[PDB]
Amino acid sequence: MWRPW
Amino acid sequence: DYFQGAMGSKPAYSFHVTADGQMQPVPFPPDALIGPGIPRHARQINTLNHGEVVCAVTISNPTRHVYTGGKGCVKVWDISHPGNKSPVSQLDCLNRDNYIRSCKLLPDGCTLIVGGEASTLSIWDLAAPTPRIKAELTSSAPACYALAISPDSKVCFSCCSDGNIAVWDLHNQTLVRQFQGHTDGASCIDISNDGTKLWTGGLDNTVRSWDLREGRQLQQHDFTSQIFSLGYCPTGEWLAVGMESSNVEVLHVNKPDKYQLHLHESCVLSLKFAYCGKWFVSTGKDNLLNAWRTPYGASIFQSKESSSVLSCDISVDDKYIVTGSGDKKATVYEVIY
Amino acid sequence: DYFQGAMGSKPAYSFHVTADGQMQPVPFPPDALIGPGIPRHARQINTLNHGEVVCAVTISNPTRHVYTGGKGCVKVWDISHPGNKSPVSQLDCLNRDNYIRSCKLLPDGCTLIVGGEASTLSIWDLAAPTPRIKAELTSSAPACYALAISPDSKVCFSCCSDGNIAVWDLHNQTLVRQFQGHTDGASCIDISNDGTKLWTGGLDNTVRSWDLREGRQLQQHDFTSQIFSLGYCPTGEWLAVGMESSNVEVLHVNKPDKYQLHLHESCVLSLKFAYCGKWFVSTGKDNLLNAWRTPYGASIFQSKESSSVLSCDISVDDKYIVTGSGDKKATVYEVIY
Repeated sequence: MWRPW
Repeated sequence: DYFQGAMGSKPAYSFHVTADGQMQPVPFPPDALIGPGIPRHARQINTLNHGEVVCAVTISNPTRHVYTGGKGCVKVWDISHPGNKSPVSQLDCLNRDNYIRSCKLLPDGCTLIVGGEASTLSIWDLAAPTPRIKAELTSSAPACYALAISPDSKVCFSCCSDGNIAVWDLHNQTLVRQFQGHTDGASCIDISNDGTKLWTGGLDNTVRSWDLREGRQLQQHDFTSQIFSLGYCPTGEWLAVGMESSNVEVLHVNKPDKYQLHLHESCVLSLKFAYCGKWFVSTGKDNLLNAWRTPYGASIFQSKESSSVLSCDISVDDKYIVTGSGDKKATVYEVIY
Repeated sequence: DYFQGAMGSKPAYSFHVTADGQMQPVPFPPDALIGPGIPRHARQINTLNHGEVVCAVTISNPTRHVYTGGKGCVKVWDISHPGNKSPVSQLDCLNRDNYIRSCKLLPDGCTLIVGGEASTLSIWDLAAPTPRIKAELTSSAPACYALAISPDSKVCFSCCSDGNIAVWDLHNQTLVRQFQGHTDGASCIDISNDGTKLWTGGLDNTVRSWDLREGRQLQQHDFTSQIFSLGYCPTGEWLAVGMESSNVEVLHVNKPDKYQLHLHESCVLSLKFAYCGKWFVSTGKDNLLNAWRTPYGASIFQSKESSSVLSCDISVDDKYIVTGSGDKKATVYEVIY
C-alpha cells in the first residue's frame, strides 16, 4: 500500500 | 495571552516563474503578511490522542466535533467540551490493520464518507444516536487515497490506487463515471470554484483536470516529482500543488505563469485553502504546518509539530485548523486574526 | 542575496502607558511592520576585527569609513570596496590601557572627537590622509561616557563621570559652560530635532532636558533603574530611553504618555534612531540588536550576536548599521528594504 509518511 | 506581530525574514523562498521563465523572487505587496482576513498567528488549543497515525482529519459544521482517521476506525471528538480526553464515538470502517485515508462531510453535515486501504467506501448517517453505516460504495480498485464531494451533494469522487478517479452517485450507490488517465495512484483531488472541473494529482508526476459535464481530460501538467496534495482557490484562478520534492507550486489556472514556494525540507503531504481563499496551509513530512498568502506565497505563520504532518482541515469560518500527526494524534489550532 | 519577510508573533511585548496610569498592549496599525523605509532584513556583510571590546562606533557621512573605539585605539575601516576586513588607519591613545567610551565626527568628516576613561578629550585631524591629534581638551572629571556635537559644529557636549555636562567651544578649544544636575555619571545624550534642547540620561536614574540658550534644566523624569542610552527622534515628538532594567521606554515629548517595550533580557546599552525617524535600534548585554517601529515599538527584526552589544550607529542614508561587540569586533549590517 502506498503510504507517504 | 495577547500576542503581537514580530517580523522575521528568510533567504528568498517565494518565486514567480514566467512563460520564459525566468524565476524572480516575489516582491510582496503591502497586504502580503497582514490585512483583513489574514491570520496574525495560530494557537494550539487541543490534542486528540487517536493512538494511531492520523491520515485524515475533518472538522464538523458547525464546528463542535473533529473526525480523525487512523487504523481501522474514525474517532469522533467533542472539542466543544474542553476536558474530554477521549472520543465520544468511534466509527469502525475497515480491517483493523488498514488505514483510513480520507473522510469527508456532506455539505449539510449529516453524513460522513470514509475511504482508505480497502475497496469499500462507507457512508455514515451522523443524525442516528450512536452514528451508523447508511450505505457502502464497493470499488474494484484496492484502495482509496483521497475523496471529494460535489457541492450539490449528489456525487462522491474517489482517487483510486490504480490511478482511476471513480465518480459515485450517492443516492443509489452506482459508479456513474470513471476518469482514466493517471498511470499510478491518484493521491489528491479538488473541484473548481464553479463546480464544473475536477483537478487531480498523481504518483505519475501529473496534475490532470477533467471536464465534469463532458467527461474528458482537459489539461495535464507534468512535474519532476510525484504530487501528494492539491487545492483549488475558492475565489478561483489558482491551484496549489504540494510535491514529494518539498515544493509547493501555485499554478495560474489556464495561464502561463506560477509560483514556487520553498519552506518545506521534505514531502508536502497535505494542503488546504481557507474558505475566504486569501490564504492556505501546507503540511510536511518535515513536521511543519506552513500558512501562505494567496497566490504568491508570503509566509504568514509557521508551526513546527513533534512529528510529520499528514493531514489537515480548515473550519467553514476559517477560525480553526486541525492537523493529523505521525505522532498518532491530531492537533486543534485556533486561528487568531 | 535576496530576502523575504515572514511574519512571526510573540507574547505582547509592547505596551502603551497613558496619563491616567493604564497600561495596555498596543494594537499595531497596518504599517507597524511593513512600509516604505521600514527594513525587511539586516544582512551581516562585514566583521571588523578590532581586538578590544568596541565601546564606541561611528560612520562617516557620506558613508565610507567606520570608526571603532576600543581600549587605547580608534581604528578606521573602509567599507566601500572591502570593509572586509582590515583597518586603513588607526588613531592611538598615549595610554594603551585607556578605554574609549565615545567618538563623534564633525559633519565634514575631517575631525574626530574622542573621549573615554581619562581626563582628556582628543581632537583628531583626519584631513591629510594620515591622522594626527591636533588638540587635547582637559577635564576635572576622571571620565567621559558620551559625546554629542551641536548641529552647527561649534560645540561638543561631554557627559562626565561626575554628572556634569561639559560644553566645549570647538574652534577655541575651551570650556564655556557646565550643565549641572546629574547626581551620578551622565551616561548618554542627544539634541532635540529643532536643536534647542539638550537631553541627557544618568546613573542617577533620571532623564533631564536642558535649554541650550538659557543653560537651565527644564524637565526631569525619574526612573527605577539606571539609564544607559537615549535617542531623540529626528522627526521629533519621541525620546527613546534604554535602561539597565532591560526596558526600552519611548517617552512622548512634552506629553504625559509613553510606550514600554520588552524584548531584552538584560541592560539596554545603546540605541540609535534611523535618520528618517520611522524606526530605531537598541542593543543589549543579552547579545541582541532589536529594531523597533517608531513610536509604539512593533519588532521589525532581531539579530542575536555572539556577545554583548555595547554600541551602535546608523549611517545618515539609513543603509547601514554598525554594532560594537564584547567579542572584540564590530559588525557591519546592510539594511535590506
